[PDB]
Amino acid sequence: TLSLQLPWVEKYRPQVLSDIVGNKETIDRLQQIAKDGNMPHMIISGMPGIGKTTSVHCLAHELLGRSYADGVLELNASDDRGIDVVRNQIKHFAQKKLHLPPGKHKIVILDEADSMTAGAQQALRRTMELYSNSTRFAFACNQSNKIIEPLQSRCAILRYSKLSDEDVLKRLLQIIKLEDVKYTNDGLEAIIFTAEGDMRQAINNLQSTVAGHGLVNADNVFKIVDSPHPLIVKKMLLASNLEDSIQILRTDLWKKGYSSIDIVTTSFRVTKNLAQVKESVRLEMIKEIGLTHMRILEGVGTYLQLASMLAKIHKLNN
Amino acid sequence: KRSKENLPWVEKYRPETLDEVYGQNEVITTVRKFVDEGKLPHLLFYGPPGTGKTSTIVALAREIYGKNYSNMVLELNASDDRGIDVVRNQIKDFASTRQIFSKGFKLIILDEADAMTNAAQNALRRVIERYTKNTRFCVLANYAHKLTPALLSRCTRFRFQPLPQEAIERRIANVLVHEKLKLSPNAEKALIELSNGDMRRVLNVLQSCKATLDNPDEDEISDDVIYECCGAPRPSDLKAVLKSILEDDWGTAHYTLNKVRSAKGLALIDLIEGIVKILEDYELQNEETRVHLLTKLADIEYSISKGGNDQIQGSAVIGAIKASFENETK
Amino acid sequence: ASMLEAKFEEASLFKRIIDGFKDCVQLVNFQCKEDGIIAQAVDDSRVLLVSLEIGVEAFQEYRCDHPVTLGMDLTSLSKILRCGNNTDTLTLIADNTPDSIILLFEDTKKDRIAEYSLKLMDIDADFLKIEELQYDSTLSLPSSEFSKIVRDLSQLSDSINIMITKETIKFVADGDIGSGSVIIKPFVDMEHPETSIKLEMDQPVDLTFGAKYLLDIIKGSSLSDRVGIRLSSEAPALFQFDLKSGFLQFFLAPKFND
Amino acid sequence: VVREEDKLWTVKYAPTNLQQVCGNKGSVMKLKNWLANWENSKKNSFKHAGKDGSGVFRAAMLYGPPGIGKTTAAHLVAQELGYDILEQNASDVRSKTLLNAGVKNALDNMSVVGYFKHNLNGKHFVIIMDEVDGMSGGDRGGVGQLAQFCRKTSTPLILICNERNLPKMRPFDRVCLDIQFRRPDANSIKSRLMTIAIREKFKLDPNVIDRLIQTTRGDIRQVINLLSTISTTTKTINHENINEISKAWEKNIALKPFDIAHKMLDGQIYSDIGSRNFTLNDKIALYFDDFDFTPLMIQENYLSTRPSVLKPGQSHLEAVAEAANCISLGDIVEKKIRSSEQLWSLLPLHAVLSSVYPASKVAGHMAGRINFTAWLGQNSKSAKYYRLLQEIHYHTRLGTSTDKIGLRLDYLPTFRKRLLDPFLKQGADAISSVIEVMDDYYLTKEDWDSIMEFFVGPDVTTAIIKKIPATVKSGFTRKYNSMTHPVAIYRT
Amino acid sequence: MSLWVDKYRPKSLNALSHNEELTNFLKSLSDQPRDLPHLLLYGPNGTGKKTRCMALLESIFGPGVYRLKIDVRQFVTASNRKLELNVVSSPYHLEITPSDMGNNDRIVIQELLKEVAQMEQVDFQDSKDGLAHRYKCVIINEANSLTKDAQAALRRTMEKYSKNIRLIMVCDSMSPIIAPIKSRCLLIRCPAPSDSEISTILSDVVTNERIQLETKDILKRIAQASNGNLRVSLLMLESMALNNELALKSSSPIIKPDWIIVIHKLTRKIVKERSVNSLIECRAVLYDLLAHCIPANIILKELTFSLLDVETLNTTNKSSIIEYSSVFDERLSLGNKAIFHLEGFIAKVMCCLD
DNA sequence: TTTTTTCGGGGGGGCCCCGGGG
DNA sequence: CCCCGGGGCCCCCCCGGC
Ligand SMILES: Nc1ncnc2c1ncn2[C@@H]1O[C@H](COP(=O)(O)OP(=O)(O)OP(O)(O)=S)[C@@H](O)[C@H]1O
Ligand SMILES: Nc1ncnc2c1ncn2[C@@H]1O[C@H](COP(=O)(O)OP(=O)(O)OP(O)(O)=S)[C@@H](O)[C@H]1O
Ligand SMILES: Nc1ncnc2c1ncn2[C@@H]1O[C@H](COP(=O)(O)OP(=O)(O)OP(O)(O)=S)[C@@H](O)[C@H]1O
Ligand SMILES: Nc1nc2c(ncn2[C@@H]2O[C@H](COP(=O)(O)OP(=O)(O)O)[C@@H](O)[C@H]2O)c(=O)[nH]1
Ligand SMILES: [Mg+2]
Ligand SMILES: [Mg+2]
Ligand SMILES: [Mg+2]
Repeated sequence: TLSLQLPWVEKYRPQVLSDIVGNKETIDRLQQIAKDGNMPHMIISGMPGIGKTTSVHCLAHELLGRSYADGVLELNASDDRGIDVVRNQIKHFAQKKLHLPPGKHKIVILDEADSMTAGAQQALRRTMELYSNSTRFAFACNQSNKIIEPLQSRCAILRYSKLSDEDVLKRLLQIIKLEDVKYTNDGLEAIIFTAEGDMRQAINNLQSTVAGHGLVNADNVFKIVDSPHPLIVKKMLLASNLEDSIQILRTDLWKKGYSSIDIVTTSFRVTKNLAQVKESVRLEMIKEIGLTHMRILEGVGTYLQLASMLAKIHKLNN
Repeated sequence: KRSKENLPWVEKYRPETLDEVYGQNEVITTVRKFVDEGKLPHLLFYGPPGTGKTSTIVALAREIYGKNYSNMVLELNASDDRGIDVVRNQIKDFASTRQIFSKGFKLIILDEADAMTNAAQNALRRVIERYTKNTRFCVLANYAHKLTPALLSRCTRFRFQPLPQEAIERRIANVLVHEKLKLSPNAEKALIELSNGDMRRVLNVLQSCKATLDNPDEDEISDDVIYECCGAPRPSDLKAVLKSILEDDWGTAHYTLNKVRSAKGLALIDLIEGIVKILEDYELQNEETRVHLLTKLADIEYSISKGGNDQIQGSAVIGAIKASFENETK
Repeated sequence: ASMLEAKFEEASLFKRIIDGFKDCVQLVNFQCKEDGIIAQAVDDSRVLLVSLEIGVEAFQEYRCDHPVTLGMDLTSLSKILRCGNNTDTLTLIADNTPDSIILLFEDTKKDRIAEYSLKLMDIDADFLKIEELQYDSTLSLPSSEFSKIVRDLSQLSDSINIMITKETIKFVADGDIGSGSVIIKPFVDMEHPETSIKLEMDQPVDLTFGAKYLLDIIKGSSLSDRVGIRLSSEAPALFQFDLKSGFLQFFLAPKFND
Repeated sequence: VVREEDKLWTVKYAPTNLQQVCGNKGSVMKLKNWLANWENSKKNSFKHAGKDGSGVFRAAMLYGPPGIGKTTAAHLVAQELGYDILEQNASDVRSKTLLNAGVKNALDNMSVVGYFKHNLNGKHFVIIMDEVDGMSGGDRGGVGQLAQFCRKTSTPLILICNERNLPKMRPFDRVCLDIQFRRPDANSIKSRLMTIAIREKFKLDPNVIDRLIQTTRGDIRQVINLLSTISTTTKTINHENINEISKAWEKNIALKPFDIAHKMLDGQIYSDIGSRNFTLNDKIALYFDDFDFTPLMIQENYLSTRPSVLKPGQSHLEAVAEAANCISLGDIVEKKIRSSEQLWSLLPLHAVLSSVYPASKVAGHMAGRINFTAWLGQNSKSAKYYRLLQEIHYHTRLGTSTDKIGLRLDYLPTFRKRLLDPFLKQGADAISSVIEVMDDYYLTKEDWDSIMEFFVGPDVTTAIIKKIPATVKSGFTRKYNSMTHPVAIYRT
Repeated sequence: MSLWVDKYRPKSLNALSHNEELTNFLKSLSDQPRDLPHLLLYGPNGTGKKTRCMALLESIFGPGVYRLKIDVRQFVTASNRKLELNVVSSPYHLEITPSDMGNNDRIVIQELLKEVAQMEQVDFQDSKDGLAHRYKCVIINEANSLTKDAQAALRRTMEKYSKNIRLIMVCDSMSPIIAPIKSRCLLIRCPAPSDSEISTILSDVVTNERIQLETKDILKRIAQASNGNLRVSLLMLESMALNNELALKSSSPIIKPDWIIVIHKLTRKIVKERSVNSLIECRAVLYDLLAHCIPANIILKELTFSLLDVETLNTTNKSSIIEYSSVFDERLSLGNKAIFHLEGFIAKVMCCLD
């Protein structure tokens, strides 16, 4: 079949700021800016799939109305954003003459700005300062640290947080009512639990479950979305008896096709974020995990190495 | 490239249609359902080597486009340059342009995407998002830790399990029928045991076993043929070595290990691995025994991986097992 | 020097033919048979299809016993062809189960022989039938004017939109610095029937194409004084340059309208 | 044409006069005095230093943290004295070729715009090269060209940067008059903040201003931006929203090496409650703030603390030994990372082995001042001496039978007794004999001097050589220079 | 004049005066040099390995092997980094020390040696048998310092072009040599000379140089202090003669190197004071030693053996010291920053002593 | 209160030289 | 026959985890 069904993440992409769930204070501030005007230079940072690009695009659209095509310059990682681009194309756009309503300005949307080089960011400083009377800059990124401090000083920082389960449930129920999707409470709970606050992941998983099995229940959802292996690793590391940990390693991870490198990296991350355990014990476990990781990187990616790592961790925890 | 019979069995038996992919019924059924109703999302296939990821995606491409799929899909792998410039130009042009031949959607297959740099993966995000209406992406991977979270968020994940026993048996039966070969039940059991869920290993070992027979038309492949061609220890050898280590004195154990190894020129690594597999089923009273066994045997394996003195390593294995089991008494 | 022997009386014609599409594709399969040589290639981005045909009237002599497929890298072939003078005949030579192709430049007046060998490559490409389509609009215009228009519009944007309407052909480009639009109308001059612009329209069309691909395509203007453009909605655009015996065709897919 | 209500406050309330700039009054006055006396120094060829000592520098270098007002101060001082400004920034191309083409021709050229506009100094150029820190590159980046121009220029030159303590700024070590801009005090900025709040018609508590200034870390521009964004919706900045505003606008600033070392070696963060507040992830991120120097600082400063995390029965020395062992393991991991395999995925592990774990084993209160790593200079010195040893060894290859290490450990102590001791004992009469030895091994006077520096401990030759009478050394030099000598490596 | 260690160096196999069995074996090797395999001479430093290699070359080819010249070769890395290599060459053999290029030594193996290996000899160098010599000898000094990648590159170069070149490698120890290289070479042990042989050589030098000697016991003491190192013994004899106006007395003390004295002082300080401040001063001393081209491994070995010679320490302390020395010598082998490992070793020793 | 090693990738400055126009 | 535009190498400089 040569036909394609439009993904719901695109079919139901919010078109106004009112349709964005979560981060109520930030969305309210953006709505106030849009209604009033005089948008300042801004940087929006957050985790994947929470509504940063959506928020920026909605703000630009509602601010510029019919002048969106002429007054918005969008550049992302898929485009060229080198020093030459910043020095010529962005500067030309900033210097461009364009009559706008009394309190509107041209907008440069640098999406995924954390991937820009230091030279381009340095070049942007004087362009931002000189033409602030007609152009304003909006950055969207996952890691705000990558933005050089001089740019951060000129921008307003609007940090986004993970969406709560309530907002995810609300959006999922809205989409279900729109699409007439048969569902059960356990299915939605499983979808939300596996999404981990990522709206895009939740919507994609729901659509995949509906396409593959129709009924959105726990069984079908788990048949589509696998159990997060980080939780399996956390269970493995916190097991009381070494036999239980070895059984988990052999049955839930090794026989499921997970590579040793993935297992060791996940173990390192989970041990790092294991606040329940004392810091010194975590440091010892991290040392052992690093030894095993180096051994695996040298090419000995066997199950015996992982079993030995588990045994050493068990000895440490005793 | 004269005929298909001049190819290695791994390539000669590559599945051509989804119906020939075995051991992945869940994934195959789900993807076939997606394709039938035109509801194909962006796909990620994560799995260990030789499970059928590339075969499955190529078969899906054939199912969608037909015999001329090669000119209707954009396939890139680790052997090709997939830098940020390639993503910006070639992938972007393919994703934003109509098909030359047909009027259907466009498929991009990034095989071995875990070898792609972070910059290219980041550049792919907006390409994937912007052209979803007419383009789909398929990513294939063995190591998920090399994939950026942004890319993972945009794809629906399917895990290719290690091939179950039954799929391997059925594929072996097909190969035996095609090649006019006889396989004994014990030989099949040993082949499946040594495969570890990888079809390529099964096919290579079977081809070697066929080459090892004097008269393949009537001669049958037995477990002895498998062990000889693969040069692997027999279960009896492992059991005898373990019994000598656990029940005899140092001199007798050393002599038994040396004699067993020299009888067929076995490798110490294979003996260590087989003994570890055997010991994994033992019911041990004290956990310290298992801890010491695992740690010392892992150390010996790591040392062997870098070379060293074989005799000292074998004596180390014997001593480690003896010392570890000394703790079971009390 | 037994199976395939094809002599170009002028060695520059083959060089021009190769140069017409060497920047579009790299690996090309040449199929040589009794009635001449054919070739089909697809760009790496799979957006452009190049189809070359040369009949036996284009050779001083031509002999092929059985069909032969020669896989070549166009960069190496262009390098070899650049080593021949314009006053030398060029013979292509190939044998049974060939691993190489021999290019022999002969200058009888100076009695100069220059023989080169190019190793063949194994290309798994099956000639895909370019099924004929009843195009909505078909026009023909001098190649030089089309090249000039394409080059001028490529300076403004990376996409060029062609609109065919009753008695009008429009090329439009929109970019960061500005926009441009060139409008032409069918015009016939009996005094000089080489500057004429001919159009036959059945349904108006509007299609956008990448500027880089058009820039690559216009490089075939050195082969013919005229270019024929066939456009139809829901089908690739065909750009044809006619040779003495054969032709060079470019099938370019339009950009998705979204 | 542009309505004043559509302008950013940072533009609306920009300092229009030198007396309107808050803070760094001393640096502004120093710059004013230096630029006002540039002509006087020029008449003296920049030789006679003045009362302030700013008479030997023909170019000023203003540096400080972001947002203090360096650019505005430089521009205003330029205009007040009547000069014409030729300003460049990272938005322009400033490579070797472009620098040699555009700005090189203006360092001694009259200003046509200055001529047409018309003070006695309005026809001259004050070149202001802003954002020099952004001039990415080495020799071709133009940084070296600007350093050279700071040595040769007929008109005043001003360079503005942020991080002067950067390797790329080394060529400017001593070429310019340094001028520091520091985080302005809260009192200086409070008046302007109150004025802006009054004009913008929103409630601002005077006390809250101090917390706001602390949040921005002395960044006036960021303070005004925060004020604008807060007043957008919340016009009542009371004491019930101080925490929320401060936490929403807390700039993420990468700590500097000394600050990283001080924070990592503090014992509070390694306590139960401190660890709960400052987690292990936070410590790893602190390492990642500067992963090239953090391990070096930890190694330098892990023996100069009073621990507060010692275990019952553990002494300071045992904790130090454990930290040293983990530092060695981290060094091995670092070698693994920077190899042909490029195993950068082990970077987090290194963070734990090189910095976090050893610091946690000796964390406490600093028993002094955080010192910069001494390993870099020692490594450079070792490389220099190894190059000298290689040169000496390959000069003496034809006569000796040994490797360079064998030459250092065995031959040189005996060479000393034939090269230096006879001078100390016989005096001038030891000249010829010494040269004879120098001839048998193809030794040059430079080789003699280099050899005389390798010795350590009780055989250091510094004072001994310095004590030789000048006549003996002069005779040695003259006799060496007045004769032909053999050559070993006669490259052609 | 030239130092007595260099002036009296033997120039032929028949001129050797110690380890007669090794001389006979080398003469057997040189009897039919046409099929001579690649050689790897391993032994303690300062024993006469290079002298014996040169003597063997002279026996195979002739005295002309001692006419040595020095040339300079250029190399370019992937980053267009220009590197200089000093090559000691003879009409019959070449000498190279690839460790001088550090991690770039591979290049020397990949380009220089290969270039010599691919080039067939076309010089009519008539030999004793009457037929011209066929292969060109290449000596690799400090072969134990080669990186593993360079050693790997050496393998097929040795195997393929054996007819054109033959390799002679010299090493203090074979532990850093990879197994494939040892498999490809004929291993030759070079034992250190006995005390009697060292005394005989020293007495010969004394009588040749007309040095006043009170008794022959001074030569025995020098040989004992040299610990079997002949170069060290000869240089020490020359230094003592210079310090005593070419008149050695029975009470003349043994002269020790400056770095040895510094290491002994450090050992005494470590044994006396065991604290963090002492550790900081020890770090300063270690930095001073390392800055002046004292290898880290030499420092570790000397420190360990000096500590083991202390008379106050008991058996447990010495056992702990040697265990820590082994561990940290491995760490140095696998590390980059030597000061880190040396400081760790000193801290562990300080903890153990308390 | 100052300043190091390696591949591979990516970026950015600098020519070089073929082609095409006048 | 000579000058100018713009493709292609060549060289050097900086990053690298979550
Ligand atoms: N707050 C949200 N409300 C409604 N839909 C959302 C929201 N966030 C994400 N989505 C949905 O998921 C899709 C993707 O959202 P995005 O705005 O692209 O997330 P993102 O923050 O830009 O992810 P990254 O950082 O670029 S990987 C949207 O089209 C929406 O359909
Ligand atoms: N499910 C399968 N069914 C039948 N044969 C299989 C199957 N999986 C692998 N094989 C066989 O092994 C060969 C390789 O299969 P692939 O599809 O290439 O596995 P793969 O997972 O893509 O390998 P990687 O990830 O590149 S290491 C096929 O040609 C088949 O002959
Ligand atoms: N001392 C100051 N007094 C008053 N306003 C200041 C001061 N410093 C900065 N500002 C405000 O912030 C805006 C920018 O000041 P700048 O002169 O650009 O500081 P800067 O130190 O040069 O910033 P960098 O180093 O280029 S990031 C001014 O227009 C003022 O509105
Ligand atoms: N008289 C005499 N001196 C020797 C002999 N072998 C070595 N030597 C001396 O010992 C010095 C050092 O020997 P060397 O070849 O450098 O030892 P290596 O470091 O192991 O290569 C040489 O300069 C010789 O003078 C020998 O056989 N007889
Ligand atoms: Mg986004
Ligand atoms: Mg595959
Ligand atoms: Mg500034």
